[PDB]
Amino acid sequence: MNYTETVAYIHSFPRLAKTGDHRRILTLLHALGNPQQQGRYIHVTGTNGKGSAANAIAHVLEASGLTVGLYTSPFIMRFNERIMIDHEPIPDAALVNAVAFVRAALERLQQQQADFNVTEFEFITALGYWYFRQRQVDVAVIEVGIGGDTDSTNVITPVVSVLTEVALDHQKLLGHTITAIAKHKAGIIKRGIPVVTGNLVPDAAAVVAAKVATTGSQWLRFDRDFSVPKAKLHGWGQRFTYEDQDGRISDLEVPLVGDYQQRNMAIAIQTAKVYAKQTEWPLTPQNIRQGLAASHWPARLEKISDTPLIVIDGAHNPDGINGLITALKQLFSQPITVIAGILYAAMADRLTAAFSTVYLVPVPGTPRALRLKDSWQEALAASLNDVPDQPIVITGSLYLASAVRQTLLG
Repeated sequence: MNYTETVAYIHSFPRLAKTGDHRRILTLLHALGNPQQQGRYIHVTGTNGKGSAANAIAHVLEASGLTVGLYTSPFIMRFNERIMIDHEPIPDAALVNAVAFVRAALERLQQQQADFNVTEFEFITALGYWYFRQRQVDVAVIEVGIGGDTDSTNVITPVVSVLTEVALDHQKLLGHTITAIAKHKAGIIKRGIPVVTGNLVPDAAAVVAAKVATTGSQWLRFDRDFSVPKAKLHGWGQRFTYEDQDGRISDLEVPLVGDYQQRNMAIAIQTAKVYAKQTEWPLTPQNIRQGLAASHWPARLEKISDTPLIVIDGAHNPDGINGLITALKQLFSQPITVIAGILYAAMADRLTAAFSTVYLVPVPGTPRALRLKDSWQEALAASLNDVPDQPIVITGSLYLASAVRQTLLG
């Protein structure tokens, strides 16, 4: 197979579910020489912030001299972006070989257990683990798919476990209450392994407290064991100070906007410091400083153009966009054009009652359900036609942001 067939092949996998066990992937991993049992890992989960934290954790560790594997989702530009080593997406040719290797293994198994099969995420998660072992990375930062406990990736013993925050966003798969949802995410906490969390709301904090008392794990929470005393905007990013038991690392700079990102970075820093100590590996404030100065989070309030000035964002929910109206408020004093692809009229009121011109377009790769334009392109062309010097901000969905980026940069 060529790249195309290979990727098409991965997405062909059947829709299976309900499996409190990991027997399926474990069966597969076994045939792959159990790579998940070798090497080092950092397990990251959270409702909002997991992707950001993990990306910041990797950069810091890379800047210190380690070869770091990264498994995240979703992909912005290409699929290869799901598996990166030192922030380099897996080469197409390398993906063709891995897929083929995991396929022969799969096929051998179906010759013994005729009806044996796996899901898409399980196949991808298995390939990533194998790949990371093949390339022999020092550590792999693993991002949980959803929840934790029964997640396809939760089949490792990490060096550290990260839990950014618990929210009712995935309330349809995890549970109906904070408590229920927290029980899942706590599932990635292992005996004796330290856990780093943000400042969880009371219901979730009780779940972790009780969980750790059981695994005897050291628990470092944001605003208790470490924090961000000072923080503010500095150009298209923020300048802030990190503080924990060891002290202060003042005036750090990240090219990230959004005051909530402060907690994600603090979590990344603290987490990285826990990994260094646990593996007696040296990590300096210089390593951290340079690692963050490079923590670019593509498609997340990213200025992809200067002239004309264009910005792409993945904001989604009401609260998800509520940190935006306030984020755009701080960065801009002049009139701007917002192009939103929301899915509903509930958010539309927050954007319309916030900026002068605001266009509502459809989100690509989504059916049309029952200020308007037929596509972001039409909305983009009209704006640049009427008021050329007016900055344009595109937001509403991670897929829309992803589509514009692939077009304007790709």
